[PDB]
Amino acid sequence: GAPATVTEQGEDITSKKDRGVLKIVKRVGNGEETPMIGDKVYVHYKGKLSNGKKFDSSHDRNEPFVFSLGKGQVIKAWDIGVATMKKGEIAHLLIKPEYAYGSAGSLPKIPSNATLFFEIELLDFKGE
Ligand SMILES: COc1ccc(CC[C@H]2OC(=O)[C@@H]3CCCCN3C(=O)[C@@H](C3CCCCC3)c3cc(OC)c(OC)c(c3)OC[C@@H](O)[C@H](O)COc3cccc2c3)cc1OC
Repeated sequence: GAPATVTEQGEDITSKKDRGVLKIVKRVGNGEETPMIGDKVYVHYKGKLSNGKKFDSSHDRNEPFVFSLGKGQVIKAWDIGVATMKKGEIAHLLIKPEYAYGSAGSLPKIPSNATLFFEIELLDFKGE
């Protein structure tokens, strides 16, 4: 399924080329612009532990998930991954623990050393 496809086909978007954040594009976005650090971004998403024991969506609230890039609002993998996305893009990300919750984990949802999978749709972004 989607997580195994990212492992086999995903691009390594990390600087260190350690396969910590792997990406595939499921839908090409519009234009060329991608968001800057400090930009307010609006997404829909679905996330899961790569073994599927826990799941989370924005579609629960039926409202965008809003966060600002580079402000420490989200796991490091989201700052890296969303920064690469165009408006309208849908991407899949597979994330190693070093770019998410690490050895500490985050009880009760996230065990130590957890690989995460996300689908993210970048709806819009705006300047601070
Ligand atoms: C700067 O570093 C951080 C900043 C913030 C956080 C808090 C967690 C933060 O969630 C995330 O960063 C990612 C990406 C954005 C969407 C939510 N994320 C999750 O990891 C999900 C996971 C995904 C796999 C399946 C289980 C849920 C998430 C993790 C949560 O805690 C660890 C969590 O509880 C807070 C959560 C949703 O709740 C969703 C919703 O019920 C809350 O109302 C809003 O949650 C967040 C809101 C903002 C940021 C994050 C969570 C952690 C950070 O580093 C460890």
